[PDB]
Amino acid sequence: QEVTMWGDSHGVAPNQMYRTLVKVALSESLPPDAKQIRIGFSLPKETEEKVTALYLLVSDSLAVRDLPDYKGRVSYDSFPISKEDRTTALSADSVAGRRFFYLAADIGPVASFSRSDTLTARVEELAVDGRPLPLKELSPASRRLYREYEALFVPGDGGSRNYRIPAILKTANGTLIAMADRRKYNQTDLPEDIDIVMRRSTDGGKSWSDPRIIVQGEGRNHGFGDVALVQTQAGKLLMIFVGGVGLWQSTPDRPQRTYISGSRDEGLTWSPPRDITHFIFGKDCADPGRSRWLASFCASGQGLVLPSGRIMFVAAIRESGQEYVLNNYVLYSDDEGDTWQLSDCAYRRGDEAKLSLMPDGRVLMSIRNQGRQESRQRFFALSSDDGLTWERAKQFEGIHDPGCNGAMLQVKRNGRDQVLHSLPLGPDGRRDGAVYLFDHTSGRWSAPVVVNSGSSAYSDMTLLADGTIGYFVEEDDEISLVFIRFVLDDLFD
Repeated sequence: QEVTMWGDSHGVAPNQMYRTLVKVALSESLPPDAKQIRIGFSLPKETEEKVTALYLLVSDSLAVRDLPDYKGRVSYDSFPISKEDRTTALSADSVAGRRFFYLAADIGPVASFSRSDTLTARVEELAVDGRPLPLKELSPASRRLYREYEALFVPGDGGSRNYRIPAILKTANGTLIAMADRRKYNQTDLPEDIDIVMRRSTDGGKSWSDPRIIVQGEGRNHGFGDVALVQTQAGKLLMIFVGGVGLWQSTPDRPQRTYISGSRDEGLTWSPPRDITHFIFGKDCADPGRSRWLASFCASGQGLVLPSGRIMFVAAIRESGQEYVLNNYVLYSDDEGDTWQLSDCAYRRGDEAKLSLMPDGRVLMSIRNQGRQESRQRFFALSSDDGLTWERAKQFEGIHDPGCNGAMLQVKRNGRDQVLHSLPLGPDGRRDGAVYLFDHTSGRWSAPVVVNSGSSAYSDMTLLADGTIGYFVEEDDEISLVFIRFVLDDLFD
């Protein structure tokens, strides 16, 4: 008969409906004897000022996310509470046997987004027909305010059971593109059957078009996934991705293929996917050496296009079936994607890697730590010849990498050139999605700022025209892909 309670700590943004603060589970349905349940709660003034309504939601389901993220797949009723009240009651007939209660809020048009702008509440008492029940609180409510916050892809959306692997892109004309693996039958990578799905925003991420499958998986071993995005200097949009068998099943004979595809309408429509595997490795490769390499995949998220017009993604390549090790090579095209060449090797025993342009013209590479190497730090390398050759750059090291994809952006912050980097924080696990600033001139990383507490995995980031950040992250155990827009000045000091 004890009651179990969870405070929510997902992000929120202005003008959002039915945001869970606290959720409550009865161990069983109320007794058929019962007439009434009354819930008492607390909520600070600073939260009350930022909401416009409270509600009890009652559901037959206990969900992880805000109930509207499930788009009708979770049924609930709503019982409004005046914002100033601190108690509420429902009849047993209203509850209709259901066990799960959500104290929720509508968020107002708020205009302050510091780190002290967090919403909270606490369920203090739950009483049936006058009699208090024992309560167990497992977690506190702490929801940070951002300018935008929206789960773009949620398990169950469009019939797909799972979503993974975020990529985001802002075009020169301000269009945002968000893509993902539609992992329709289970959570597992290639060789599973996987589609690539996208959404599009033309209002800076306030609203998003409906999900649209743009690369159809035609069954097991004919899935596509692991999308990375650029816009070329001549304005074309380019996606690169992989298809077919799993990475460690790939051979120079039956390869996991890399494909590209372009769009000239800000990502509405996409050229049919052109297989460029022959340029990289396998039985169709020119080079005889690479012709017996096994596997290649570019890191999901974004590539990098240089002032010169050079288009780059870092591939992680399996050179030998002897071992299960990847080496990084920059994959590049100086002729708008017509042809592709590989750089020199940039990293041995590497993984998913990202590029950014240093203010002085150097190319910085950020390499995922696979196999908990060294001090379990993120690896970095520098190129002084536009990504052809590389040297390790231990001067950039100083942030933990639990073994996860992440992203970086070159920003200027108070007249100083800095690198923003996203990775999960919490030691030795995919939790607490964090960003850090690296000051080039001082050579120091900031303390981490946790953007999204809790389970957190892959992240991509784009710099929006106003110098604010579009952060696209994997939240929760069962992953949702969540777009967050924040302002560096709100997060850092």
